[PDB]
Amino acid sequence: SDFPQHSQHVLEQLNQQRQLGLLCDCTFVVDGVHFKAHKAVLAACSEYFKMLFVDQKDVVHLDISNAAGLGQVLEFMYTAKLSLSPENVDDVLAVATFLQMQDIITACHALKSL
Amino acid sequence: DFPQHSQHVLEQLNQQRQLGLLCDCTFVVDGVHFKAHKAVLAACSEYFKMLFVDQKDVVHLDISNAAGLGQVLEFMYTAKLSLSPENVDDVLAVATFLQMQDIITACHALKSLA
Amino acid sequence: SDFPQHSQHVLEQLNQQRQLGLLCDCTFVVDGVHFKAHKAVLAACSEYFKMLFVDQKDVVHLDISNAAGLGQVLEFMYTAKLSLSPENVDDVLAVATFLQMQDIITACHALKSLA
Amino acid sequence: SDFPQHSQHVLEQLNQQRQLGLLCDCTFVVDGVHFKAHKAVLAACSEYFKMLFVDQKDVVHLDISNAAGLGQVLEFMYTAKLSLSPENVDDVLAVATFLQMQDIITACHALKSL
Repeated sequence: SDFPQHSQHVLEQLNQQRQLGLLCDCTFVVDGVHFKAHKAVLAACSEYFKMLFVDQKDVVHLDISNAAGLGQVLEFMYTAKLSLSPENVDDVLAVATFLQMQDIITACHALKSL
Repeated sequence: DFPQHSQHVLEQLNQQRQLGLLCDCTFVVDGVHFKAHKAVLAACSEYFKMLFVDQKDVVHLDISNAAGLGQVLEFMYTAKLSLSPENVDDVLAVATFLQMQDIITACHALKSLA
Repeated sequence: SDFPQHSQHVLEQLNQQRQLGLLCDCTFVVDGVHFKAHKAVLAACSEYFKMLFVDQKDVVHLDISNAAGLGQVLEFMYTAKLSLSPENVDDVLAVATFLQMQDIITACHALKSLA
Repeated sequence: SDFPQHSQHVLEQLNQQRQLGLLCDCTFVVDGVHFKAHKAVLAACSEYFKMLFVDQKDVVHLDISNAAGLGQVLEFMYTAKLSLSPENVDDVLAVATFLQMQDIITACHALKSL
């Protein structure tokens, strides 16, 4: 495979690892929900997570997290897809905002404009 | 020698957690953050013995109160704990959630005095 | 969906990270030199690593044979880039032989069979 | 229980965790052997390990590790005891040196000579 195919393969393996809860290296506990993930992927997809995990910066802003929003943010990171609904959009928007994730922010505003 | 050696190791672990060095657990609660070592917590907490076993890092956002957590963590690392009617509710909430059985039964013992 | 573009970005960032030794949980030391990598990325491409790494956190691995072969194998795992030549094939084979990566092993033998 | 006692309990638990390996967070693979430990404990007992794990300093230096020696050094860290016999004293010396640990270095020479 060349870079496109080879990269898709790696990310799908990482997504499988996450879904299975195996070969993950970080767990977030929020609102009673445990989310397993890879710090490297989170830092690849969010400047907030990059500076948190690398530079130990702005840790307390994590209390903006909610399960609905973080759930969606993680799905997006690993699959490039969201399932937004009128019910979760504001929660997702709040999380995506502090995570500085523009494509999710845009998707949230896109749904709200309907 | 193990008495002396044990003390030295724990003193160092306490310095590490105050500096936030080599800690793999972050609690965010009441706009405040605490760092700890899961393996140290697992010495007294069944919660940290059983959960997050294969995960390097934990970001925990669900602890109820900062004062009880601070005291529980302080005990883990320095062996210091004072229980009075002032703080017993704070401590018990955390010891319960974290399944630190000895601290739970010490808190219940205190809440029964006329 | 833009999963193709999205995965390329992710892997670019992962390569950047490992080059800088950021967020890496595997360190190899071989031939007077060290390499950092993410266990989860190596596990995506190698059965040995997938089976070795489960349930482990940080790994310090001191048993890799040669630096040159490992460098190329790790570069491949991140970028898909692999140049096989009579010059480097034995180094790559050695590491592929250690990590029992059969496709690379076979590729190495085919290139060695060039008479 | 007092700090001396509590310290001993904590280290005992950390040593027990090492037996199963699950709650350890660093695995060394050297000469086909896997040794599991806690980075925090290693940093507590060795100046080299501290700098390695915090500051990524002299990563290449690990090249001088061997299975016999690393095993003994790790035993010391967790139990305060060494098991030096003629066959392994040399290996333990080379490992104990670069890790900057005086006790074991002298302990080897106390048996190397007499």
